[PDB]
Amino acid sequence: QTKNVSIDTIKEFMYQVLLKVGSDEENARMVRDTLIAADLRGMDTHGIQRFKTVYIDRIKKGMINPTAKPSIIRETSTTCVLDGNNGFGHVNGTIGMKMAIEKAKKYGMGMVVVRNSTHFGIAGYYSLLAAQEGCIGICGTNARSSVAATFGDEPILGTNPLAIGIPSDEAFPYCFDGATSISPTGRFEKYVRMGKTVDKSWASMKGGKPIEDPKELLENYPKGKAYLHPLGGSDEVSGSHKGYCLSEFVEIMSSCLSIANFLNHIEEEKEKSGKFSLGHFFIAINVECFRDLNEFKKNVGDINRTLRNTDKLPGHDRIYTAGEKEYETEQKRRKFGDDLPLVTINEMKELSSFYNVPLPF
Amino acid sequence: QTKNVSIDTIKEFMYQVLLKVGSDEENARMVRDTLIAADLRGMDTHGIQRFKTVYIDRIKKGMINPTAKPSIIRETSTTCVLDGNNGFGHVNGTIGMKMAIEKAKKYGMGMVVVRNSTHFGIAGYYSLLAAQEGCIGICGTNARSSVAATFGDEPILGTNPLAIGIPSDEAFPYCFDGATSISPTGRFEKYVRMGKTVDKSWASMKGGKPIEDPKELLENYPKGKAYLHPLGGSDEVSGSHKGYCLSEFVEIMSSCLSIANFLNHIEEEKEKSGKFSLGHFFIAINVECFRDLNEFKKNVGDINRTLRNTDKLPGHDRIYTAGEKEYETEQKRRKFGDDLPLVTINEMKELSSFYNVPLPF
Ligand SMILES: NC(=O)c1ccc[n+]([C@@H]2O[C@H](COP(=O)([O-])OP(=O)(O)OC[C@H]3O[C@@H](n4cnc5c(N)ncnc54)[C@H](O)[C@@H]3O)[C@@H](O)[C@H]2O)c1
Ligand SMILES: NC(=O)c1ccc[n+]([C@@H]2O[C@H](COP(=O)([O-])OP(=O)(O)OC[C@H]3O[C@@H](n4cnc5c(N)ncnc54)[C@H](O)[C@@H]3O)[C@@H](O)[C@H]2O)c1
Repeated sequence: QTKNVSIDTIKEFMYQVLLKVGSDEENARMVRDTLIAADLRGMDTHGIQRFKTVYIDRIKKGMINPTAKPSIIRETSTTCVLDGNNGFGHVNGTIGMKMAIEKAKKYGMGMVVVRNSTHFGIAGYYSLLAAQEGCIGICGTNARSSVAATFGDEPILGTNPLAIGIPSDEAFPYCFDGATSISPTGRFEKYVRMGKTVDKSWASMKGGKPIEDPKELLENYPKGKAYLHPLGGSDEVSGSHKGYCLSEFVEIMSSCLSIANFLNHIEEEKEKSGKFSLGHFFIAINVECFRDLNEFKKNVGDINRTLRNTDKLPGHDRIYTAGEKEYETEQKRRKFGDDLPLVTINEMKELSSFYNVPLPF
Repeated sequence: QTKNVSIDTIKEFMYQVLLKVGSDEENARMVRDTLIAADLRGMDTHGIQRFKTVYIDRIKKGMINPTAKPSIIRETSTTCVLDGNNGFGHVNGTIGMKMAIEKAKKYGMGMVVVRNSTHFGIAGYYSLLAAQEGCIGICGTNARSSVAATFGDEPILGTNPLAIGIPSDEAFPYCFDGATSISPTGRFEKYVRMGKTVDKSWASMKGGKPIEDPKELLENYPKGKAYLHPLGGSDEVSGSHKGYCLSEFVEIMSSCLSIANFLNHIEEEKEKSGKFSLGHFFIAINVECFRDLNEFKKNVGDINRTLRNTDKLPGHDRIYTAGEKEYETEQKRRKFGDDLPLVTINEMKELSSFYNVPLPF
């Protein structure tokens, strides 16, 4: 069962509750923008449906500093290292990428890395910021161990998403946004909620036995007794080594340049300090340094249009490109609202009650 | 059957034959270095075993200009566009990346893109150049249509490799280097030669029927009647959409910034002009702008060491990291030589005969 709430309601509510729990006002705006962006785009695991447990409960457990802003550790013409000061990933991310964009506009390219940060929601959000300014945007984050290396029998790597935003001449930019593992953990939380079984390729119990029940992974992976597979699965034959290497790429970019916790150290240091401390990276490339922007947008569109025009495999109506599915969901939800599960509705009611933030139900 | 030839013999021979067919001397050096690099690293599809048909025969058919050098079209502080002037990809690539490195050293980051170029051998080579200079190196190329989009029944995308080179405190750098499709076409040429069947996930006949016989793909994909799958296979469930999006990423980076042929236009324009005209991109990120180099090398090593130390799945002795397999092959071949198929030996003899380039057999 599900209840329809408008985007505006969800937007405003998130921002009021973040103020009530003592966020800096601009911080509340940055965080709710990237949270609602997840709901607008159909990443239902990364906005309101996770507002209470992943953000509010964590501010309550002192795991996030809601008034914190990043600090410049080392800055050059085209680069920067930021200490996240245990703030919102969305705060560090928004500032970091805006900063990378600013540097790209002045010099051609920009890269900003972050240490000592927290969960930053959808990777795609920061890449979208870059595409709106006529830059190619590449970004990612590490996360707590959930994914096994190739030939591994133990969670060691985060789901380590990579997002790539590229200006387009269409109504939406190209935007790849996804984990370097086949599945993220949030899809498992989702599949438990609606009581579906998961695909066999996504995860395995210790010893390599495939998982069909989403609960098995979620409970055992923090125990080091279950794990997710990289893109490419578990055999080199299907391409396992590639997703695994790409996962590591993300990890190194996220931790090695900023000196952030990596791999098993994320969870281990949370057991000591109470806080998940993570890294992020943000790259911006100024298109107009290479070619006219509209001429470039046209070329990207031409690639997309060509791709969608190729022969479709029987059984399938259409071919998509990166970010197409998200645009159509965004158009749908913008006008008709978002169908939220009952648990989320009840979480919202509870927050409304606690912080005296009015709700229309 | 196979005949052992030393790396030095292969190295020198390649360079003499390239001089004999009228290459600029420095060009012969750049090309043979990146060709032998393929043989040193165990990419047996991209060095001497392909010397005759992919390079020499093509210079003979006017498809490569062997004295050509790239031309600067548009240059900024951190960026550049090059016209490859129909030269060797290895020439354009080496110059392009060296140029991106040079800019990274001065400003923090560098990006050079190339249009109107040719086959550039192993992507990993250019990334290795960056890692040797203490930069993160990211690079790629587009190629003729061989790969189907997700839900597609037709080859449209190249195998579009992506290589990432990262400085390490180990004896070899981290180096991911591979196609964005599960398999490249060269692995198919290889499997025909030694008469093995290919995995079921790699390719399909028109209509989606898996291919077991490597010959079926090789003959039908240029006809538009067979195709390779992206990393992730053909179903979204296994992650198809990801490899597919990554493939497109490579394509856009390779063609849209430099104005190179893209997708179906590569083959189509070769049918008109006689020449495969391609794009490439090369990114270099100066580590020391962020963190001490050795401290960074140490962190990368720590990631690798942690990864290799995790529990190994029963049936498997060890876990590898990007570029490990290549280093061990390189160490082996450096001292004991390279076991070349009889066809390659015979190709070499023929070139020796034609161009009066001495061989020890
Ligand atoms: N913050 C974190 O630590 C973290 C960790 C993991 C994932 N995430 C987020 O979770 C979200 C979902 O990630 P996911 O791994 O489940 O991705 P996914 O499998 O849902 O794939 C999403 C991407 O693939 C594209 N796509 C989907 N189908 C396609 C098709 N048929 N053709 C072409 N493109 C197609 C979409 O446009 C989008 O770019 C992402 O927004 C990601 O940033 C965050
Ligand atoms: N020039 C072109 O147009 C073109 C096109 C396609 C491919 N290529 C080249 O072909 C070569 C082979 O490509 P491929 O797609 O067959 O790659 P592949 O499947 O052989 O994988 C190679 C990469 O994966 C790593 N690897 C392998 N096993 C691993 C493991 N168990 N754990 C961790 N890492 C592991 C290697 O270190 C290497 O980085 C590459 O050098 C590529 O550049 C070139």
